Amino acid sequence: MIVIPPITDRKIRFALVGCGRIANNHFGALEKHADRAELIDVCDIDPAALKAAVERTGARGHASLTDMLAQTDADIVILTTPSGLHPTQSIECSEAGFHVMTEKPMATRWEDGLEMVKAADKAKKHLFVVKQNRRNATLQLLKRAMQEKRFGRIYMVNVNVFWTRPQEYYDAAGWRGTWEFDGGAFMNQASHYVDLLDWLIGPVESVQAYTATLARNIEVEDTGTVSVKWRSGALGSMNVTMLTYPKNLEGSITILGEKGSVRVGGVAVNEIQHWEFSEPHAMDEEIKDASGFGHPLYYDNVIKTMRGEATPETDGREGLKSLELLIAMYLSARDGRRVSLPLDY
Amino acid sequence: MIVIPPITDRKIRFALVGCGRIANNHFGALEKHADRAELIDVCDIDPAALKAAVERTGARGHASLTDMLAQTDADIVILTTPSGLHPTQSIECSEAGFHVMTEKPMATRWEDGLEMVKAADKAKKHLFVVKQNRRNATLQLLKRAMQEKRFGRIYMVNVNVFWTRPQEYYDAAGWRGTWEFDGGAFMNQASHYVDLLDWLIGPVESVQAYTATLARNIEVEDTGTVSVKWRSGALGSMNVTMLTYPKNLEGSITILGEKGSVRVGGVAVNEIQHWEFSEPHAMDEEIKDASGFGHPLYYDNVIKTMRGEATPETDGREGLKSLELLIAMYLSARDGRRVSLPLDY
Amino acid sequence: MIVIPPITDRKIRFALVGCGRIANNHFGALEKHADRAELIDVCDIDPAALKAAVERTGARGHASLTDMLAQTDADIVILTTPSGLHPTQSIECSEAGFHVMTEKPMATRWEDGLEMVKAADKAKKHLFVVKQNRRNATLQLLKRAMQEKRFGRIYMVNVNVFWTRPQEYYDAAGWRGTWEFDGGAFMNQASHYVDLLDWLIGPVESVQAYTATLARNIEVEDTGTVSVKWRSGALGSMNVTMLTYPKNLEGSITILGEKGSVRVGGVAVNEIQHWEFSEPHAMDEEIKDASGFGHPLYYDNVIKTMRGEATPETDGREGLKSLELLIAMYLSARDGRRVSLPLDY
Amino acid sequence: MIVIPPITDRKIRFALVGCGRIANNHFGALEKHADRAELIDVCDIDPAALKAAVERTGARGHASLTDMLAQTDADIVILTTPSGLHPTQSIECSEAGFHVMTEKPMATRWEDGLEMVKAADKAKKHLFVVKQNRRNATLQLLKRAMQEKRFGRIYMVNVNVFWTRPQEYYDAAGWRGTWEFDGGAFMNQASHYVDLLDWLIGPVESVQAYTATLARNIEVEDTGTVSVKWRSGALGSMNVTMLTYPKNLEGSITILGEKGSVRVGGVAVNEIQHWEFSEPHAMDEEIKDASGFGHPLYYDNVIKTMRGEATPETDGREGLKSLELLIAMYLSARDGRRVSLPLDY
Ligand SMILES: NC(=O)C1=CN([C@@H]2O[C@H](COP(=O)(O)OP(=O)(O)OC[C@H]3O[C@@H](n4cnc5c(N)ncnc54)[C@H](O)[C@@H]3O)[C@@H](O)[C@H]2O)C=CC1
Ligand SMILES: NC(=O)C1=CN([C@@H]2O[C@H](COP(=O)(O)OP(=O)(O)OC[C@H]3O[C@@H](n4cnc5c(N)ncnc54)[C@H](O)[C@@H]3O)[C@@H](O)[C@H]2O)C=CC1
Ligand SMILES: NC(=O)C1=CN([C@@H]2O[C@H](COP(=O)(O)OP(=O)(O)OC[C@H]3O[C@@H](n4cnc5c(N)ncnc54)[C@H](O)[C@@H]3O)[C@@H](O)[C@H]2O)C=CC1
Ligand SMILES: NC(=O)C1=CN([C@@H]2O[C@H](COP(=O)(O)OP(=O)(O)OC[C@H]3O[C@@H](n4cnc5c(N)ncnc54)[C@H](O)[C@@H]3O)[C@@H](O)[C@H]2O)C=CC1
Ligand SMILES: CC(=O)N[C@H]1[C@@H](OP(=O)(O)OP(=O)(O)OC[C@H]2O[C@@H](n3ccc(=O)[nH]c3=O)[C@H](O)[C@@H]2O)O[C@H](C(=O)O)[C@@H](O)[C@@H]1O
Ligand SMILES: CC(=O)N[C@H]1[C@@H](OP(=O)(O)OP(=O)(O)OC[C@H]2O[C@@H](n3ccc(=O)[nH]c3=O)[C@H](O)[C@@H]2O)O[C@H](C(=O)O)[C@@H](O)[C@@H]1O
Ligand SMILES: CC(=O)N[C@H]1[C@@H](OP(=O)(O)OP(=O)(O)OC[C@H]2O[C@@H](n3ccc(=O)[nH]c3=O)[C@H](O)[C@@H]2O)O[C@H](C(=O)O)[C@@H](O)[C@@H]1O
Ligand SMILES: CC(=O)N[C@H]1[C@@H](OP(=O)(O)OP(=O)(O)OC[C@H]2O[C@@H](n3ccc(=O)[nH]c3=O)[C@H](O)[C@@H]2O)O[C@H](C(=O)O)[C@@H](O)[C@@H]1O
Ligand SMILES: [Cl-]
Ligand SMILES: [Cl-]
Ligand SMILES: [Cl-]
Ligand SMILES: [Cl-]
Ligand code: NA
Ligand code: NA
Ligand code: NA
Ligand code: NA
Repeated sequence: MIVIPPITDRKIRFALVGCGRIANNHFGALEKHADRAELIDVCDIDPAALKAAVERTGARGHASLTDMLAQTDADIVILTTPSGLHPTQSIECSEAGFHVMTEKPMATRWEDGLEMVKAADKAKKHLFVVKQNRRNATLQLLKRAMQEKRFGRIYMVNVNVFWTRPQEYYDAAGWRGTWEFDGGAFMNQASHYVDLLDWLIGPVESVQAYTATLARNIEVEDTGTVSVKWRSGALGSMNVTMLTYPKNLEGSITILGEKGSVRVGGVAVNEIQHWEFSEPHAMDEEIKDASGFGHPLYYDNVIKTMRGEATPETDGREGLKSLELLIAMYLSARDGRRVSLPLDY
Repeated sequence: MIVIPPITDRKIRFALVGCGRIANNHFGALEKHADRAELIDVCDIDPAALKAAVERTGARGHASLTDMLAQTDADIVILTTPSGLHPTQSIECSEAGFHVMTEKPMATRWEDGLEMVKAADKAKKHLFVVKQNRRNATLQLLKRAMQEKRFGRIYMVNVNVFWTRPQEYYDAAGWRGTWEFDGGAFMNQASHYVDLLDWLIGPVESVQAYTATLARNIEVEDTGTVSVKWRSGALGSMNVTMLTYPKNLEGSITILGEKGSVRVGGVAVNEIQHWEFSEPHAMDEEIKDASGFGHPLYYDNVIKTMRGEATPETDGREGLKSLELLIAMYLSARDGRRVSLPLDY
Repeated sequence: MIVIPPITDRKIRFALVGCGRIANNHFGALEKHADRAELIDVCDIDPAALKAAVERTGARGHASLTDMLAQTDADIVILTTPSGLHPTQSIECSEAGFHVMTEKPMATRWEDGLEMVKAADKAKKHLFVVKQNRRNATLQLLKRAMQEKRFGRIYMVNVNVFWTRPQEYYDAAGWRGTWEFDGGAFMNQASHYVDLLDWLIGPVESVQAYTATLARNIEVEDTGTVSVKWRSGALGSMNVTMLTYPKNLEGSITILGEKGSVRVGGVAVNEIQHWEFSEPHAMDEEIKDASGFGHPLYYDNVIKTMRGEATPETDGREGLKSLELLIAMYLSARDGRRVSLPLDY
Repeated sequence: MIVIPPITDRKIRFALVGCGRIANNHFGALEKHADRAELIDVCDIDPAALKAAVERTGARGHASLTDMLAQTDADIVILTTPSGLHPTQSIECSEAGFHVMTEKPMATRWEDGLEMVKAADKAKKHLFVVKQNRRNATLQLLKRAMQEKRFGRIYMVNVNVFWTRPQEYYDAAGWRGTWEFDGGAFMNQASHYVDLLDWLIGPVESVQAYTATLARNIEVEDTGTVSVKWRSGALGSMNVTMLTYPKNLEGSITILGEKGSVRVGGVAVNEIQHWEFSEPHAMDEEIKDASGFGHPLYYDNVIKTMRGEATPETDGREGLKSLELLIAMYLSARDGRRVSLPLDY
C-alpha cells in the first residue's frame, strides 16, 4: 500500500460487471449515494440483462469486461459475476490500473484468492470485498462486546444456519451449485456466518468438517457441520443446511465465556435473545433497538476510502481470513481429517 | 438370555452399593415401590454414609461388596458407586449369581463395558443400565415422532448442553474429574444427551471431536464439541461446556428432516419450542402438556422385568451403544482424527 | 489334530441348537441320512420353535444349551443359532468334549473365530463349518479348472451378487441386521460368494472396500463393493446389494486369465454362460449338465469323517480364510483404507 | 465465454495435426460434412504420414504445428497427436487465436488439463474434446432414463471392459504404453467407459483403485479395478483388462436403483440385455432398435456450434470431469489410498 491521493472535486466513478440479481442492490446503493458517486459503465455477456441495467442506470453498456476496461475511466470496477470468475476478473482489473470491489466470496479456490491479493498489491490499487452484514446492529454490538473483553476467556461458540433453498434456486443458472463457480452451503449461502468465526471470535487453530449433498441435484454440499478449535483454546461448531422444512428457520450465534453468555438468533442473527454479562455496560441499553444497512452502508466506506476519509473495512487481505477457513473446512470434509491453519508457510 | 422364571409371590429384593448422592434417588424410588420391592442390604466403605443409609432404609449394612454378596439374597444388586468401579463390581455380582442394575455410565473404558456384558451373558443374569431420562415426556414424543417416520429423511441435528459446574463440584470427592473413575463433560454430565444420538437419530458412522479443560482443575474435559455423521447421511454436532456463566443455560436438541423440524430446549430438554411437520398427528395435541418420572419410573420397568411382565428398556447391550460413542469421541479428541464405528470387528 | 478313532458299529449321533429356518434343512439332511445318522437332542430358548422341532424329529428337547450338553451323548453338536452366538456356543461344546458343526458364518468378529478354532484344537475335537455351496456342480467344474491350471496366470475376477431383501426379512428377528449377531450383505447374504475369493482364486494380498446402508433400517450394510488384489498379482472386484429391483437378479463370477475366460451366472452361479479355454479338457463335456446337493451332501462328508472314511471338506481353519477376508473388508470400509493380509503376525 | 459471432456464409475451416490412425476417422467425418466444412491444412512430423494425408484430403501440408499455425486460417485446429502432446499443442493453438478440438483424452496429467482450459478461457476460444461414444443409441437411452429419474435412488453400478491388446499394439509407436504420452487401460483403452461414471451416474465422492502391468511390456497398466463412491451414496466398481483370452469379450454397464435395473452389454455397450423399470415410458419401445454415429455425429455438433446453432456437447471443462476421475484413480492405485474429489480447492 503506497499512499494514494484522495479524489476530491468530482464524484467517485464506478463500473460494474455482471448485471444479475445482486447488481440490483449495488444499483440501489449507488442511487442513494448519487451526490458522491456515479455508475458510468456496466458490462454483461447476456444482451438482455445488460439492456435492463443500461436502461435503469443510464450507464454505458459493454459486452465484454476486456472492452469495458479499455474504455472506462471508473475509479473502481465492481464484480457481481459468478463467484468463481471474481479472481480472473479482479486480476485483469488490477493489471489495467483499477481498484476492484468484489462481491463475496472473493474466490472459490485458495490460490485464486491469493493471486487476486498479490495482483492488487503489485498494482498499488485497492481490493475491497463486500461483507455488508458486519455493520448489522446486532453484529456490531457483539463486536463491541468482544473488543471490550466483556466475555473474558471464550469457551464455547455455536453458529446455526438452518435455511431453505429448493432445486429451482440452483437451476436458475449453470454456475450455481458448482465447486468451480459457486461452492455450497458454507461458501455461498452461509458465508456471512463463516465470516463471524475469525472476525468475532479470533484466530482459528484448526477445523474438522463433514459435508454432504443430501437432497439437491448439485455437486456442492447442501448440508454440513464443522468442529472448530480457536488458538485461545475456545471450541465450537457451525451447522448449516439448505434443506430446512419448510422455509428459513434460524441464523444464530451463541457465545459463552468466563464472564458472559450471549445468543443472537432469529432467521438472520437479527434478534438478541440472551445477553448476560458479569458487569453492565453503556452498550447494554441499545439492546432492544439493535434487534441504510447492507449494501448502502458498505458503499459509504468505499466512498470515504476513495476520498481519503477512511480505510477499507474489508479489503482483500481481510477477505482471505474467511476464505482460508472455508478452504480448510472443504479440505477437511473432503479428506476426513483435521486441517490446521495457516494453510501456507 | 435363557428364559428366567418370573418372581411371583414376594416382593423383588434389592441390594445397593455406594451410599452417596444418587443413592438418595434410588431410596426414594424403592420407597415408592414398597409394595412390589424392598431394599434389604446396603454397602459403603465409608462408615458414616453407610450409617445414614441403614438408618433411613432399614436395610442391613455391610462394609465391603464382597461381604454383602456372600450374605444377601437380593434379586438385583444396584451399583451407585463411582463410575469407574461399575465394571469390576458388576462382573463380581454376575459371577456370584446376581442381576445387576448399574448407574450410568456403565463403564469409563471400552473393554470394561464389554467385559461386564460378557460376564452377565455368561451368568445368564440381567444387566440393567440406568437411563432414566428416556421416559421424559418431551423425549418420548420425539421418540414417537421418530418411530412414525414423521421427519422423513433426517438431515441435520444439533445438541447443546451449556451447563455450570464449579470447582467445588469436582473437589467433593477424589474420584470426580478423573479419566479412570469419572470422565468429563461428555461421559458424566451430558451423558443423557449423548444417549440421544443413537437412540433418537439412529446408527452413527463416525465422529470428529475436540475437547479441552479450559478452566477447571481436573484432568477430564470441561468443554467439548463433536461433529457427527450418521450412516443415513445425516450430519450434526453436539456442543457441551460446564463453564457457562453464571448458571445452567441450555439442554437442547434440534432435529431437521425432509418433512419436519423440531427443537426441544430449556435448561433440560424440557420445553418444546418448535414443532413443525408436513402432516399433523394425534400425538401433536399432547405438546403443551409434554412441556413419577426419573428413577421411580425406571424402577417400574426393572420390577416388571423381574415379574415376567416386560423386558428391560435399557440393558447392558443397549448401554454399550452410547458408551461406544463416548469412547469414539474420546479417542477422536485425543488423537485429532475421525473415528469410525463399530469399534470392534 | 490327534488321530481320533472311527465310529463303526452305530449311527453317528447329532444334537442341534437353534430350531429356526435353516434347521429345517439340517432336519431334512439328517432324515435322508437316517441309516448312518440320528438326531437325538434339540435345543431352543423359544418353547414353540422347540416344540415343532421335537415333534418333527422325535429328538429330546432342551431349553438351554448348557443343559443339553450335560445330557446328550451326541458325537456332534450342530449350531443353527444366530451367527454372533456361534463362537461362545462352539467353545462351550468343545470344552464339554463335543465335535461341533457350526452354520456359516463361523463368527462375526475376528478374535471370536480364532478363539473357537483354538478351543477345538485344545479339545482335540473337530470344528466343521457349513459351506454347502462348494459342491454345486458349476462351482466344482470351476474348482477343477483351477486345480488343472487351465487359466494359466489369472488376471481379472468379478463377482456380483445383486439380490433382494425387503425390510420384513430383517425385522423377522432382533438378531438380524446387527453387527454383533449378523453382519450385512457381505457377511450374511453373499458369504458363499466371498468364499470363492480365496477358495477358487487363491491367497488374497489386500482389499479396499466401501459399504453403506442405502435403504434398509438396519445398522449393517445393504450394499457394498470391494476391490481385491491377489498375491499372484490378479485383480478384481466383488459388488453386492440387497436392494435390487424388484427381485434377485444375479449371482455371478467372471474369471479371466492368460489362457482361459469363464463366466458362471444366473441368479445363483447356476448357469455356465461363457467357457473358453486355449486347450479342451475331458471336463468340458459336463458343461450343459453342470448347469442331493446343499446340506445333504455336506452331511455325507461329516458322516464319512466321523467314520474314518474322509477328512473335513471345510473345518474351522478353512472357515477362517473367508472370515479373515470379511473382517478385512469390514475394517477397510469402516476406516476408508486398504487392509492387507494376514491380519495377524 | 464471450459471445462469439456465428460463421454464416462460408464453410467452417479445419486444420489437423497428427496424421495417424484416428485421423482417418476425422477425414471420413469431414468428407461427409463437405458442404458445411472443409479441411484446409494438415500437419505431421513424419513425411510419409503427411504425404498420405495431403494426397487423400487435398489440404496443404506442414512439417511443424508452429508453421501450420502461422499460415492457416482454419477456424478450428484438430489435435490427433499422441495424447500427452494435446496440452502443449492446445495451449499453442489457443494462444495463436484458434478454437481447438482435441482427441481424448485431453491430457495425461492433471495440471496440463487445467492449463489447456485456462488458455482457451483466456483466449475466448472454444476447446472441444472428442467424446464420440456418448451419442451411441444405447448410451443415449441410458442417459434419457437417468434424466427422467427412472431409477429413483441409484444404489449399485458395475462397469466391465474385458478387451484384448497384444504387445504389437503397444509397440506400434514409441508414445504408446507410456505414462507421459498415453496412460494405460483406464486412460486410453477404456476412457469412454470411465466417462460414464460422472456423465451417467453423477458426481463422484472418492475412488479406491488397484492397477498392474500383469503381462505386457509397457510401463502403464494393462489391468485395473476401481471401487467408486458417489456423493449420492451409490457404490460401484469398474474392472478393466487388455489381457482377455483370446479377443474382446465385454464392454458393459449395470445400473441398479430403487425402481429400476438395467444392463447394457456386448463387446461395446451395444446390446441392451436387461431393462426393467417400475413404470413404463415412451422410450421403452426404442429398445430393440437402440441395440452416422461416432465421429461424423460429433462433427455435426462442432459445426453447429461454429454456426451459432448449438453449444458444445463436450467442451474442455466437460472433459476435465473424466480426466479428474482418471487422475484420482491413478493417484489412488499408485499410493494405495482412497482419493477424494474434487482434487483442487
Ligand atoms: N453480498 C451478498 O450478500 C451476496 C453476494 N452475492 C454474490 O454476487 C455474485 C452474483 O450472484 P448473482 O447476482 O446472484 O448471480 P446472477 O446469476 O443473478 O448474476 C449473474 C450475472 O453475471 C453475468 N455474467 C456471467 N459471466 C459473465 C462474464 N464473463 N462477464 C460479464 N458478465 C457475466 C450473467 O450473465 C449474469 O447477469 C456471486 O458472487 C454471489 O456470491 C450474491 C448474493 C448475495
Ligand atoms: N442417572 C443419573 O442421572 C445420575 C447418575 N449418577 C451416577 O451415580 C454414581 C454415583 O455418583 P454419586 O452418587 O454422585 O457419587 P458419590 O461420591 O455421592 O457416591 C459415592 C459413594 O460410593 C461409595 N464408595 C466408593 N467406593 C466404594 C466401594 N469400593 N464400595 C462401596 N462403596 C463405595 C462412596 O463412599 C460414596 O458414598 C456415578 O456412577 C454417577 O455417574 C450420578 C448422578 C446422576
Ligand atoms: N448355510 C446357509 O446357506 C445358511 C446359513 N444360515 C445360518 O444359520 C443360522 C440361523 O439362521 P436362521 O435359521 O435363518 O435364523 P432363525 O432366526 O430362523 O433361527 C433362530 C433360532 O435360534 C434360536 N435361538 C436364539 N438364541 C438361542 C440360544 N441362546 N440357544 C438356543 N437357541 C437360540 C431362536 O429362538 C431361533 O429358533 C445363522 O448363523 C445363519 O447365518 C442361514 C441361512 C442359510
Ligand atoms: N476418440 C477415440 O475413440 C480415439 C481417440 N484416439 C486418440 O487419438 C490420438 C491419436 O491416436 P492414434 O491416431 O491412434 O496414434 P498414431 O500414432 O496412429 O498417430 C500419431 C500421429 O501423430 C504424429 N505426430 C507425433 N508427434 C507429432 C507432432 N509433434 N506434430 C505433429 N504430428 C505428430 C505421428 O507422426 C503420427 O502420424 C491419441 O490421443 C488417442 O488417444 C485414438 C483412438 C480412438
Ligand atoms: C445476508 C445473507 O446472509 N445473505 C445470503 C442470502 O441472501 P438473500 O437474503 O438475498 O437471500 P433470500 O433470503 O432472498 O433467499 C435467496 C433465495 O432463497 C430461496 N429461499 C429463501 C428463504 C426461504 O425460506 N426459502 C427459499 O426458498 C428463494 O429462492 C430466494 O430467492 O442468501 C444468498 C443466496 O442464497 O444466494 C446468500 O448468497 C447470501 O449470503
Ligand atoms: C438428567 C441429567 O441430565 N442429569 C445430570 C445432572 O444431574 P442433576 O440434575 O442431579 O444435577 P444438578 O442440576 O443437581 O447439578 C449437580 C451439581 O451441579 C452444580 N450446578 C448445577 C446447576 C447450576 O446452574 N450450577 C451448578 O453449580 C451444583 O453443584 C449441583 O450440585 O448432573 C449430574 C452431575 O453433574 O453430576 C450428571 O451426572 C447427570 O447426568
Ligand atoms: C446358497 C446361498 O447363497 N444362500 C443364501 C440365501 O439363502 P436362501 O437361498 O435360503 O435365501 P432365499 O432365496 O430363500 O431368500 C431368503 C429371503 O430373501 C427374500 N427374497 C429372496 C429373493 C428375492 O427375490 N426376494 C426376496 O425378498 C425372502 O424374504 C426370502 O425369505 O440367502 C440367505 C439369507 O438371505 O438369509 C443367505 O444367508 C444365504 O447365504
Ligand atoms: C469406442 C471405444 O471405446 N474405442 C476404443 C477402441 O478404439 P477402436 O474400437 O478403434 O479399437 P479396435 O477395436 O479397432 O482395436 C484397436 C486395436 O486393438 C487390437 N484388438 C482389438 C480387439 C481384439 O479383440 N483384439 C485386438 O488385438 C487390434 O490391434 C486393434 O488394432 O480402442 C482404442 C485403442 O485401443 O487404441 C481406444 O483408444 C478407444 O477408446
Ligand atoms: Cl432462533
Ligand atoms: Cl433454550
Ligand atoms: Cl447373469
Ligand atoms: Cl456381455
Ligand atoms: Na463432503
Ligand atoms: Na482434548
Ligand atoms: Na460403510
Ligand atoms: Na498400480
